[PDB]
Order: sequence, then C-alpha cells, then structure tokens
Amino acid sequence: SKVKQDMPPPGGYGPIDYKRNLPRRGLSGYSMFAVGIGTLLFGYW
Amino acid sequence: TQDTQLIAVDEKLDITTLTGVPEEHIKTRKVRIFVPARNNMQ
Amino acid sequence: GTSVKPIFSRDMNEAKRRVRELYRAWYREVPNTVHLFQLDISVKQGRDKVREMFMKNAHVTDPRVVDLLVIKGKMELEETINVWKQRTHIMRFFHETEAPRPTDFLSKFYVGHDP
Amino acid sequence: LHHALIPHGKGGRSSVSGIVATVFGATGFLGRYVVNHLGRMGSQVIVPYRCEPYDTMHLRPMGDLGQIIFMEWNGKDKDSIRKVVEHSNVVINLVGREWETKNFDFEDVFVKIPHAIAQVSKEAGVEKLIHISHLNADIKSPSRYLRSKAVGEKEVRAAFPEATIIKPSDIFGREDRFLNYFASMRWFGGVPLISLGKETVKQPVYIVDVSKGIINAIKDPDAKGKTFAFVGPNRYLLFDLVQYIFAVAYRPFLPYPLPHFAYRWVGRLFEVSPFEPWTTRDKVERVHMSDMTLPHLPGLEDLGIQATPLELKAIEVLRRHRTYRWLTSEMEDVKPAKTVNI
Amino acid sequence: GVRTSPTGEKVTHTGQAYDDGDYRRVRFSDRQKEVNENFAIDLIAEQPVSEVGSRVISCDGGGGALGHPRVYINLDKETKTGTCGYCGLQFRQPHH
Amino acid sequence: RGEYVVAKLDDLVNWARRSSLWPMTFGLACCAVEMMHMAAPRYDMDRFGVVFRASPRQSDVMIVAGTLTNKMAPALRKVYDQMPEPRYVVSMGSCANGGGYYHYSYSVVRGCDRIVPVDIYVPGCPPTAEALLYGILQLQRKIKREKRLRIWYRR
Amino acid sequence: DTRPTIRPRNDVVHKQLSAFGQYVAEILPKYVQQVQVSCFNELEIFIHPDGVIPVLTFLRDHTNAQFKSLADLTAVDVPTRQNRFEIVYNLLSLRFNSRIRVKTYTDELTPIESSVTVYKAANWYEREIWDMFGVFFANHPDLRRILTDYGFEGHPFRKDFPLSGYVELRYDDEVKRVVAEPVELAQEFRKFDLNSPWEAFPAYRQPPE
Amino acid sequence: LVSNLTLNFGPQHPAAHGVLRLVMELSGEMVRKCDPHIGLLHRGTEKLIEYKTYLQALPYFDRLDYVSMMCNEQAYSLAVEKLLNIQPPPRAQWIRVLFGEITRLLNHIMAVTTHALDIGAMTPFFWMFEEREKMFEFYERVSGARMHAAYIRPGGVHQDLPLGLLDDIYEFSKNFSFRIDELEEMLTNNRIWRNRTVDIGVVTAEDALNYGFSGVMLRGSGIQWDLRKTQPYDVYDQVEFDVPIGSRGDCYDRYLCRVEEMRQSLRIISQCLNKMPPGEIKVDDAKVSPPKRAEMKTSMESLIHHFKLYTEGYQVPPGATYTAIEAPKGEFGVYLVSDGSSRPYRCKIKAPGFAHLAGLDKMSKGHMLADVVAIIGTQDIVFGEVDR
Amino acid sequence: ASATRVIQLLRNWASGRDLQAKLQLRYQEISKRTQPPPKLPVGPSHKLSNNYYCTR
Amino acid sequence: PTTKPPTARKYIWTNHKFNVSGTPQQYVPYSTTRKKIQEWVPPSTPYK
Amino acid sequence: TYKFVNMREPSMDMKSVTDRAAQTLLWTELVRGLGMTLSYLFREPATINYPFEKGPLSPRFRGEHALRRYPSGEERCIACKLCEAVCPAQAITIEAEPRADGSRRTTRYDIDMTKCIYCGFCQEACPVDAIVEGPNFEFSTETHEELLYNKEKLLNNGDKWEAEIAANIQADYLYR
Ligand SMILES: NC(=O)C1=CN([C@@H]2O[C@H](COP(=O)(O)OP(=O)(O)OC[C@H]3O[C@@H](n4cnc5c(N)ncnc54)[C@H](OP(=O)(O)O)[C@@H]3O)[C@@H](O)[C@H]2O)C=CC1
Ligand code: SF4
Ligand code: SF4
Ligand code: SF4
Ligand SMILES: [Zn+2]
Repeated sequence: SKVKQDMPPPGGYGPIDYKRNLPRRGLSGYSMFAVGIGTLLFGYW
Repeated sequence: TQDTQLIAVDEKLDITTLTGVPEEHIKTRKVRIFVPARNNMQ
Repeated sequence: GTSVKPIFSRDMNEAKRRVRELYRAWYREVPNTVHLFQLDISVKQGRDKVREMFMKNAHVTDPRVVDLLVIKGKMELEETINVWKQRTHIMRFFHETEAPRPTDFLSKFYVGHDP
Repeated sequence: LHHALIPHGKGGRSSVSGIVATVFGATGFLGRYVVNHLGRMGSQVIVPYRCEPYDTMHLRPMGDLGQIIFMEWNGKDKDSIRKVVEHSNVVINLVGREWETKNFDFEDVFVKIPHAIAQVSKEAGVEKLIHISHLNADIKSPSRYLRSKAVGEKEVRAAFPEATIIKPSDIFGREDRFLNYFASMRWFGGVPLISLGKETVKQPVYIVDVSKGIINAIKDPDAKGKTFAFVGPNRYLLFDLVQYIFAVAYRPFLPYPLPHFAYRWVGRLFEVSPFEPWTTRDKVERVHMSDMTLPHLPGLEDLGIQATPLELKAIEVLRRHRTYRWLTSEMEDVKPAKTVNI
Repeated sequence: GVRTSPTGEKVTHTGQAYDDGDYRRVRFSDRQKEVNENFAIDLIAEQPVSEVGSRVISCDGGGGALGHPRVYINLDKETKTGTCGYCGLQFRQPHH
Repeated sequence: RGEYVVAKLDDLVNWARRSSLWPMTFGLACCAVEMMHMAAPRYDMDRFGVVFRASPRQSDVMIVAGTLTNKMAPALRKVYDQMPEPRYVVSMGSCANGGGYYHYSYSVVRGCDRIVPVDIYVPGCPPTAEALLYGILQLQRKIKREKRLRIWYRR
Repeated sequence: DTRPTIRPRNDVVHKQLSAFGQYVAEILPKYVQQVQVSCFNELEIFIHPDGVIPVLTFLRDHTNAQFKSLADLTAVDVPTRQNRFEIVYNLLSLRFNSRIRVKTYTDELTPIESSVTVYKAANWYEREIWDMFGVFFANHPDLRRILTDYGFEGHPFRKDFPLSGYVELRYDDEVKRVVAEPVELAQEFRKFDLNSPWEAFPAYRQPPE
Repeated sequence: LVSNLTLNFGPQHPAAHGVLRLVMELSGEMVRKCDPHIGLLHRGTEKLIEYKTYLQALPYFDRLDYVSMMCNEQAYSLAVEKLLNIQPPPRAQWIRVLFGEITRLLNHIMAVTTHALDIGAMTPFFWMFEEREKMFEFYERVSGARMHAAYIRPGGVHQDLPLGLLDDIYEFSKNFSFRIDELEEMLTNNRIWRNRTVDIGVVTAEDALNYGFSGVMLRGSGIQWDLRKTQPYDVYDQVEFDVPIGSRGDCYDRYLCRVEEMRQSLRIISQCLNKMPPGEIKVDDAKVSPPKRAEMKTSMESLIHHFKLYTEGYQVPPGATYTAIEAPKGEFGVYLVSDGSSRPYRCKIKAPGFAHLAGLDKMSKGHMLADVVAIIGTQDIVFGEVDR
Repeated sequence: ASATRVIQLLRNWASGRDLQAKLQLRYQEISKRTQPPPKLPVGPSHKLSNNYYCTR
Repeated sequence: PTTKPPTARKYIWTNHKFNVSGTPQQYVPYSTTRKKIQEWVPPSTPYK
Repeated sequence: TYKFVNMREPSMDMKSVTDRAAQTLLWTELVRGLGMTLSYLFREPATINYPFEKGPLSPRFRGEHALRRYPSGEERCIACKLCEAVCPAQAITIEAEPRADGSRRTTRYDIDMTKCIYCGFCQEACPVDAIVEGPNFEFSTETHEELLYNKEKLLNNGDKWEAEIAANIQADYLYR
C-alpha cells in the first residue's frame, strides 16, 4: 500500500481572490445635483 | 577602582528586611547545605 | 572591591535623615488615609501602625539597605496617596482575620510540630 | 479522638480543626459569623436550611472545598434533625425569630425546636451542644419571647444536661436589627420611646465577640453544663444609646414620649405585615426593658475575650445610614455616649 | 463483586469504605457514593486460559496498535500459568 | 389552597427571570473570547433573551471568564456586591474554577469561589462556546426550580 | 545536505558577528569584559555595570551599529554568584538586519543605571525587573511595581522565592472585604526530581574541581 | 483651582480590552497623561515555566496571546529547536506557516472588529466572528481544541493533518476576501470611522523605534520592516507576499495595514495549500520528538524513548537564545536560558503589547477621552501577554 | 441557498455584489465527516543500515 | 448508529444518564485509598 | 516587496470635486453602509438551534476524561504514572499497589478538572490508551466539588462513553 496523507489535488487548488473588491456604483455628482434640483423645482411648482 | 563614591560598609550582608519573607520563615527555618548522595539505584 | 557604591546615602546619618523625612510624610498622610479610605480605625491606630512598621527595621545598620527600605516605603506611600491601593490593601497591615498565633513553648507544643 | 478528627495544619482554611459542627440557624445574623469562624480554621460545618438555597449562597465561600455541607431540614421533623446531626461532634443552636408567624410561634422556635435538637443530638451522641438563649430570659417576663427562652433553657438542659447555654444581650453588628432598628426610626419622623427611654438601661454586645465566644466555648473543655452571659463592656440608658446612634448616623434626633399603651398599639398595627414586621408588641416590650445583671454567670472574659465597646464598632454599622453629607466622617467626631455603671 | 459495609456503605473495588465512626460519611447524605460496579479483577478472572502450543507466547492486548506494548511470556512452569503483565490474559502449554 | 396561587406566581416570576438573564461581561483572559463566540452568530446568546448588558446595575448574572489574580479580586468582589438581586455567578474555565494552569502561583487566587458564591462551574480550558451555552441553560433550569414564594408561604 | 535532522550551521553570519564583536570590543575596551558568538550565531557583549549607558548609546548611535530598537530588557537570577542578577539587553538593528545581546551584572544592593535616556522602551522593562527581581535602577523617571499586587512583599522571580509565595487572598464575610492570609494548599505542589544521573552533553563538561 | 479630573479607573469597562486600570487626568476635555495600571492578569507564567519540563511549558504560550495561540507556540518551538540544534521537517514547517497565517487572520479579525465595536460599529464583529468560528473548527480538527491547540511543538507539530482538511481550508479561504470587502464597505470610506481614526494616535517613525514598537505600529509610520521577510523563519522565504506600509502613522493607517495584512495572509495561505509537501511532521529523532505509538508498543528503543520523553523530557544543551517571530500583534520573542537539563532555567517572554501599551501615554497626548479608546484598540492589546 | 430569486436580487443589489457565489454558510461542498484511513510516511532515518545515531 | 452500531461491550452502560448535577444522584468526591497509619489498640485487660 | 495603503492623491478637476461634494452633501457612502446592512438582513443567519442542533466537532476533540478497559473488562491502566509525570497542571494524582491477583493497578486516580488545562498530554503519554479525553463537553456542575474526579468517577465515565470513545480512537489512531 502507498502512503496517504492530506495532499493538494493533482492539479492544485483553484485561484483564491485576496485583492480588495469594492465596486464602483452610482451616478456622477452632476446627475445627483441635477436630480435634486429638479425634484425641488417640481415640488415648488 | 572606580568613581562610584565608595562608602565604607560592614562585611555582614543582611538582606532579610528586603526579601519580603515573613519573619517566621527566617529565624525558625534551618537549611541544609550538601552535595546530594548518589541514588543507589543507578 | 573592599568598598561599595551607595544608593543615595554616603553615610548612616544621611540614611537617618531620609528615614525621618519618610516617617514625617507617612505620619502626616495617616489622617488623610483614614478619612479617604473610610477606614474603621483611628488615626492613633494608623500612626501607631506606621511606627510599628518603621520599628521592624530599626536593627538595620547598612546604609544601602536603609536606602532601599526608604525607597520601598516611599513607593507604598505613593500607592496610598494616589488611592492605587484599595481599602483591603491598607487594612492588610492589620491582620484582623488571622487568629493570634501561640508564642510560648507550651501552646506551640500543644498545637503542632512547628518550633 | 477518631483518627480523622485529629487536628492538623496551622489553623487556616486548608487545615483540620477536629470540629464537625451542625449549625442550626446558620442562615441568620449570628449564624453567618460562627460559620465563618468555623470555616476559617478548617472545620466541617453542616448547615441545615429551610430557606431557598439562594439564601445560603453567602456561606459557600466560608470554608474550603467540601468543608461546608448544606442539607434541607424541617424544624417540625426529628428525622431531618437526626440526618443533619448524625456525624457532628458539636451542635450549635441558633434558630430564632423576633416575631411569630402563622406556622411558628415563640414556643415553637424557642422551646419545641431547641428541645428537639437537644434530644436528637443527645440520642445521636454528639459530644457538645451550644444553645443560644437570651440574657433577659424570664419565666415571668412581660415578653413571650423571653418566657419561651426560659422554658427552652429548661428543656434543653433537661434533654442535653451537658449543654452550654449562652445568654447574649442585644447583639449589634452590620445586620443586627438593634442599631439598624433604632437608626430606622428616622422614617417615622422622630423617635418615640416609652418614658423617653430614661428608665431603660442596655448593655449591648458585639457580634464578633459572641461568635468568638461560641467558638471558644466549643474549644474549652470546661464549658459543658455551663451557662454564659455574653454582655458588652458598658451599660447605657436607652435615651443616651439612641441619641448616640443618631449622632453617629448624623440624623436629626428629636425624641418624644410615646406612652406604653400607644406604643403597644403601634406594635400591634405593624404585626399585620406578612413580611418581616418593622416592629411588634414583643419588640416594643423588650426594647423598653432593662438588661439584667447576672454577676454569678461566667462571661465573654471567662472564655478569653475582651468585649468590644459600641463606640468602636458603631461606625461600621451606622455609616450606611448617613447621608451623602456625612458619609465620609471619622468615627471620633461623635463623643462616646454616657455610660451607666453598676 | 461489589459488597456492602456494616454501615451499609458500598465498598469500592479498591476496598474503600468509611468506618462507622467516620464523620466524612456526611458527604454522601442526601446524595450517593459513586462506585463503579464493574470490578476489573473479577472481570479478568472470568477470561479463559489459552492453550497455546509453545514455550514462549506473545501478547499485545488485542487490536494490534490499539492494545499494549507487545510482551513475550514464558510458559515453562507447569504449575503456574503465564499471564500478561499488561492486560492479565493467561496462557499455558497444552495439557502439560 | 392558597399555595397554588403562590406556586403559580413563583413560576411566573422565575420564568420572567430566566427568560431575561442579562449577564455582565467579565472577560479576564482566554475564556473571554469563547464567550463572545457564544455571543457570535453561530450560537447567538441573544436568541435566548440573554442580552449584551452593561454596568452591574442592570445585570442578573456574573460570568467569571478567565484567571482571577490577587491584584484583581477586590474589583471583582466590588462589582459583585454592586449587582442588584437576584444575582448569580457562573465560573467559566479552569482558572476561574480552581486556579487551573496557574493554581500554584503566588499571584493567582485559586478559584473565584473564594471571592464570590458561584452557581455554575463550567469546565474546560477554555470551555467551548457550546459548553458555556450549556452552562447558561443549566443556570436557567436552576432558576426554574427556585421556590422563593413557596418558602415564604410556609414561614 | 544528507543531514535532514541537524540544524544547518551558517558560517558567514558567524564570521560577520565575530568581526563585529571584535570591532565593539576594540572601540570600548573600558567596559567590554567578554564577547562571544553562539553556535547558532548570536553575539553577546559582556560589560561592566558602569558601561551600560555608554555601550548602549554607542550601539544605538554609531553608524556601523545603528541598534535603534530595544527588543527586550530582562534579568536572570543566579544565586551561586555574588552578583546574582544578570541584566540582559536585546537590541535589534534594522539598518544591518542584525541583533545583539548586551549583558551585565549586579547584586541586591547595587543600583544599575536607568537606560530610559537611551531607549524610551526601557521604562517598563526596568520597572518589571525591579518588581520581579528587586534590582534598583538609578535615575528612573518612575520606578515602582508594575506586575505585582499593591503592597506585595518580595520579588517573586528570584530563585529563592517560593512558587506559590507566602500569602493567599480570599473574601472574609466578617470584615466584609478581601483579606490576605498565610498560604495553605489543600494539595501541595509535588516536587519532581527529573535530572538523569548520566551526563547528556560531553562538549559542555566542566573541568573537575 | 487646578482640579484636573483624575478618573483613575475603568477595569470593568467593556472597552478596557479585558482587564485594564487607566489612571487619567484631563485638562478639561483633552487627555494630559495616561497611566496604565497592569498586572491584573499577571499569573506568574515565567516563574511557573521554571518548574515545567520543556514540553510541559509549551501550553503556557497558547495562553499568553490568546488570540494568536499557534504563533506563540511557533515562536517557543523555534527557540527550543535552535537551542536543541535540531531541524523540523519540511512538511511540519509548511503546516506551521499555514496555521500561522490562519492565526494571523483570526487575530486581525479580532483586533479590527473589537476596535470597531469599541468605536461603536458593532455589526462587523458578528460577520467576521462567524469566519473566526470556522477557523476555530480548523484548529479543533487539527488538534482537538478550538483555541489552545498545543499543536506546534519543538521538533515539528504533534500529529499530521486529517484527510480532507486542506480541502476545507481552501473552501474557506476562497470566500474570505468577500468578507474583508464587506468589512471595508462599512468602515474604510465611512466619514464617521475616518473621523474617529484619521490623525488619531500619530506616532513618529523614529519615536516608534525608540519606544520599542513592532509590527503594524512600526509599518503604520512607514517603516519598511517585517520579520517574515527580513529574518524569515520556517519556509517563509519560499512564500510570496506584500508588506503593507502606512504613511501617516495614525489609527486609520494601522487599520488599513491590518486589513491588507488579512488579504496578504489569504495570499500566503493559497501558496501553503498548493505547496504542502509529503513527509513526516516531526523531526525523525526520537530523543527530541516522541515515536509513533505503533513503534512505542513494538520496539524497545521506542518504548524507552517514549517513557523518558514523557517523564523527564529531553535535555537541552546549555545556552541562551533570543528568538522572535512576526506575530500578528508585532514582534513576539522569548529569551530562553537552558542550563543543560530538561527544564528551562529562565524564560523571559517578549510581548509586543507590553511596549505598545507602555506608549499609550505618549500616543494619547492632546487627544480626547474617546480617542484613547481608539488608541488602545489600534495597539491591539491582549493582557495575557502584557502581564504574563 | 433557499432564498428566492427576488430576495437574492435584492441582497445582491444592496451589497453591490453577487453574494450567491461566495455564501458564508457551508453546504455539500465540505469534505465528508467520515474519511478513509490514512497511511502516513516515515522519516528519513527509518533505515535498517547506514543509520548510526552518532551521524544524525 | 442505525447503519454503523457501536461495538458491544459487557461493561458499557446500557442506560445513558444525563448531567445529574443538582440532584441527589450527583457525584461527590472521596478518597479511594485506605488508611495509611494503623494505631495501637490498648489491651482490654487492665494491668491491676 | 511592499505596498502603500494610503498613498493616493484625490483628483482635483471639476468632475471629481463635484463627485466629492455630492458625496459630502448627499451622504452616499453612508447609503452604501445602509445597503450593506440591508443586504445582510436578507441573508439566512448562521445561528444553529442549540441544543437541538450542535456545533460540529472532530474525533480529536478533547473533552471529559475517562479510564478505559480491555474487551475482557480488565482495566488498561497499569499505573506507570506517565500521565501524572507529564501533566502540565499537576492535575493527576495517582497511588498504586499490587492487586490481590498480583496486577499492577491504581488505588487512587484523581483528576482535578479545575486544575486541568485539557491539553491531552495524558492520553499522549499513556502507553496503553488507558486515560483519554472523551467527546463530552456538557458536564458543568453546580458545585466546585463535583469537578474533582475520582477513580470510580473516571471509570464510570469510561463505561458511559466507551462506545463512542472507541469509535473516535479507531477514527484517529492511525494519525498517532
Ligand atoms: N440577635 C440578638 O440580638 C440576640 C439573639 N439571640 C439569639 O441568637 C440566635 C441567633 O439570632 P440571629 O442570628 O440574630 O437571628 P436571625 O433571625 O437573623 O436568624 C434566625 C435563624 O433561625 C432560623 N429559623 C428561625 N425560625 C425557624 C423555623 N421556624 N424553622 C427553621 N429555622 C428557623 C432562620 O432560618 P431562616 O432565615 O431560613 O428563617 C435563621 O437561620 C437566636 O437563638 C436568637 O434568639 C439572643 C439574644 C440576642
Ligand atoms: S481556563 Fe484556560 S482558556 Fe480560560 S482563562 Fe484560564 S487559561 Fe485561559
Ligand atoms: S489534559 Fe493535560 S492538564 Fe488535563 S489531566 Fe491530562 S495532562 Fe493534565
Ligand atoms: S492512565 Fe496510562 S499513563 Fe496514566 S498511570 Fe495509567 S497507564 Fe500510566
Ligand atoms: Zn496482554
């Protein structure tokens, strides 16, 4: 019988992510200010 | 032999007051100073 | 070498001077300790305890031993003043819970084997 | 001595004192101190309890592992007494109650329960019994409490003739119901006292003195069949004593002469409370009574104890009753009260 | 087998039981004395003696690496049995 | 009789007291982290009503999780005294139980039960968060069987 | 390397540390009593107690030493010596990626100079040495107990201090506080005599008396 | 009328990181000086070790930094092996590095999440303590204990990894960066977290060096120093990773350093998983490491050596060493003296938290009371190793 | 893994990432709690000759 | 245990018991060793 | 190799400055934090229903101690005292003598479970697999005294837990 201990798989393990991943999401500041201004305008009207 | 302000002191060193040992375990104890005997088993 | 270096005092009179200063400080501190820690003892009792603690070391003749005793006494005084000690620490000088141990030969013989 | 009962050690918590004590009434004021003094020296303490086991928890750190044993018991059941008494060489009777209940009157706790304990202890073969009666115990007393105390002394000596009867005066301590009782009168305005308290003289004793005296009576071979009076060092007129209590607590002291009959009516009104009455007719009678003098009895000084004065231990009792204004005041700011002597 | 003391206390397999005057029996009151009722001496006494046909036999306690250190037992004495000093199993040569 | 009402009232009060066991975080040593692991999502001590509490004035149980040293014992007794009643003490780990690895040290008190009365002794070094949770539920079952009002009714 | 069990010896670092030890001994003959390199390439400088501040300052500030970090400062108790206390300075040089050990000695009554002016890290280490060994440090900004209980008597790390000390603590219900009592053990520590009567390491054999 | 509030208390406080008495006087709102009073968890560990055999002293190190158990026992094992002149096997070294990085993940999770919880962000504590529970499961599967493994020993490790453990470690690690992302999604850019950490507890690099600081407390001030790279131990020289370096030396930079250290720990763990070699897991020298139980029950020499190693222990050649590792809390070291017997003559334990907490007064200068809570949290302090 | 499509979408959007591929709760991906017996290798000095302890 | 039952032993408890702490079935420790020193018993016969 | 953690300078143009002004005035990263917590609210909790569900352990788990027997019912302990010698906490107290049948057996075997550190060194030292740490971890007691184990207590633990103790040992002995 051959030896049998805890070993990596023959092809190794798949890659593991470690780098930071904070996705970019949202609109630009121009869009936010335009929306905020238009909301107030319609409210006023 | 060195600039340490050599102060004359008696040659009866007594550190009992600084050891923190309770007074019962200084005067009443009796220590034995010896080279241990060889264990006759070995 | 033949001689040794001092801690602070180069002589026995200097050691006595510092001992007297420490005794003064402790004697003045005792009433504030009694008030602040809310001790159930009297100021006379506390000052007599301070004196009896000082009298334990009256047999010391080495100025360096006297200096180290003064250093440790000032340390204890600073623990008492700054209220680093609790009431239990101040009250440990008075062994109120420990029973009166025997002193004569006969009672020690009666209670056990210890000399 | 049985081989397991030989004293060993140095009198500390892990030592063996040779004492196996069942302390009836160990969950009370006096009981917690004798239990502590027994566990200090490494005694085997058997604690009979009828209360909720939560109420015995303060006694658990009083002795080394295995040295404090808790066992349920029923005062009206001799089998429970026998069970908690079988293996002890000394029995201490401390059970009492300053008021009658719907199930236990003064005769039950001061006559029947002590007689049962004494008789069961004699039958089981315990060498020593310490019974705690009152100094003022009297068969013709105005108090049911003291009349029953006298009857119980008779019954205990009849059942256990080698018993040591100890008769303390009004014991004071941190949870005493004597200094706290008088200090608790500030809640009803002034301090009512029959005849202004100028005819009552008290000789209170300190709790630690009583407990050390009980321990010494255990250890003293010449205490069998003896009766002790555990009185304090000084006698005080009740007015002077209460004045000193209020001065130490720093509360304003304004007494007034409530007569005897009105005070008995007050006590009767308080008995309606079904939880630890603040006062009773019996307590009103026993407060107004003077302590007797029994010079023929051995006392705390015949057991090797110097009685502690009130003016030394009153601050450790009354500092709880001081307001924030006077909470941090020395014990000597109040001069000692006037003492009446013999 | 687990017996009883004259006081009624149960006697352990080490032969322990407080005497009638020992105050320490108060620890078992309103409780129980913990005694293992499987006396190993009586259990190993119940095992048969193996009739192995050799002067020297080996015993490791059974289960190979899960037993005890393997020891060798001499079986030349015809009055005694050779027993293992680890697990107590006894061995003897066939019918002398 | 009137002992049925007292029994029901005792049952109600003891259900309310064990359903809101608010403990005090006395984390002295390694046993503190297994106790916040019993706090963690996997065991979620809050699901039993056992909240994360604060100053002893709103705490019902003291958990002594770690070695008690001589320097530290007066503070432990102080905060134990400051707990309103009813209050309970759980000794968690060998150090708090009987000294543990440091039993023979000059600076370690051999068991917190020399300082405070202890209700539950949780063994282990450290006890697993599940072991501490078992001790907590065992304390709850201790509270369930109290008979304070039935003791009072027979006084 | 047909010796997979023996720790490999690195002779280049041994030579480098030997040369630097010679360098340090030559620059400060006034204080250096002995310098040696272990078989695992660790360099020690044995100095007179007077040279603590000069040697430490030189090792910190010299451009060829740059030992900017005080890794550890401890004491060792050897009762068979008249100067029983051995003060050990462990220093690290980030610039040269090297470590050095500086050792001196003292007894119960001679003060060692405080090195807080050389390393700010020494403030608590010297307090700890004073606490556990009783060694006084002159000119220490704040010397007092750091590890032991307030009012603790003795210095526990001395070899003649008992393992469980002299006092226990427990809560006493009569006096309503934690009290201190002489130590009693329900089970005393069981002393084991483990040393073999046969010599293990011939290379460390001391010459016979 | 100088009545600077001398609030000299706070051990029972939940933010006291366990047991800490702080003696504090404030000039009104701001801190003037901090006086840490320690020793509330001093158990005489270093004296007790003198009464213990070398194997018997190993579990003491699990309980020094009881957030980084396996790193402490690795440091002690390295010291004892250096004194013994023996070498642990390659597989044991790879296992030690893998579990040291797992331990660094555990410690950094505890440090960052308890820092945030003290500041008032309680939520990230639970999310990451679930991952801590999973790593506790890894610890227990390798050793039988969740925290105090006593697994890394002088000579190697106690026993080999069970089958399927590497697969589970891989499954955990492949998802862990997503949890670091969620932790950063709550703290890193938050204008309240930065307001509590930016420019708080700033320490100068030279002043960090002179105060004996190590680890993140050094690299927060821009010092490019890491023991795993400058003075590598085990198989750390064969593993690739990055050392995150700060620029402002404040609490925020140290927090970023710890988070990026978690990421680099994942990066190291991946290589440890992929490069685990075959072979034994303790030195094949039965006078240091005990033989396999099967040989102990069959072979005379193995039985003798098992007996002697478990009663007397191995003798260590006389000598003293100072060996230090890059612990998750900084440089953890031991000054181990051997007199030639089977018990250590002296064992001084160097804990980074001791020097770091010695610098609390310096770093709290001119800061509010709420900033001292952050400064204590950024020095991550376990008093088991501060007091020993 | 039992969450509905709509709830998965809501939480993916709220977190800003697809959290269904990196669930923090373990499932059948873990290794079996019963494993085959191991067969561990021997060290370099498990030799019958050329193995004197004075050389190692 | 349905698919892989435990190995039968005659000394294994056939009835599992839960934690009996706080019950009269609780374990109480005692010394399992016998008395070390035997005292001298005096004769029952008087000398006089 | 190293990397910088906070060495990025913000861009200073119209669009970036307006982005940061909108982030300042409209609290956008605070909204990201709210979104993260909202996303966690809709995730299945990691809580298990204790005691009906239990935390996962391994055969190596070190819990309550037990003394084991051979299949014959004979004790395994032959009182070598190796476990007592190696015990880091000195939690093991042993007395032995020849048994009436001549066997080398203990008469005292105590484990102070409040001294114990549960390190498992005793079961490593044992040459006959007599002393083990079992799987049990729910044995909290209401008093300190029930944690000072006896030889009878430990043997009853062995008889109580042997069925699963033996299975755990069979699962892990090939690693030992
Ligand atoms: N205190 C004093 O000033 C004086 C006291 N004495 C005597 O000293 C002894 C102790 O007094 P002290 O400790 O202050 O009293 P407490 O009332 O504080 O304690 C009385 C004790 O008796 C128990 N007890 C009372 N009634 C019963 C009952 N029916 N059945 C069972 N147990 C009962 C109580 O148990 P539980 O708490 O569960 O009810 C408690 O343990 C008593 O004999 C008393 O009369 C004598 C002179 C003066
Ligand atoms: S019992 Fe163990 S884990 Fe708990 S505090 Fe003590 S040493 Fe640490
Ligand atoms: S587990 Fe460790 S501490 Fe506990 S008895 Fe065994 S060897 Fe001693
Ligand atoms: S349990 Fe094992 S190691 Fe301990 S004495 Fe018995 S045989 Fe020896
Ligand atoms: Zn056999």
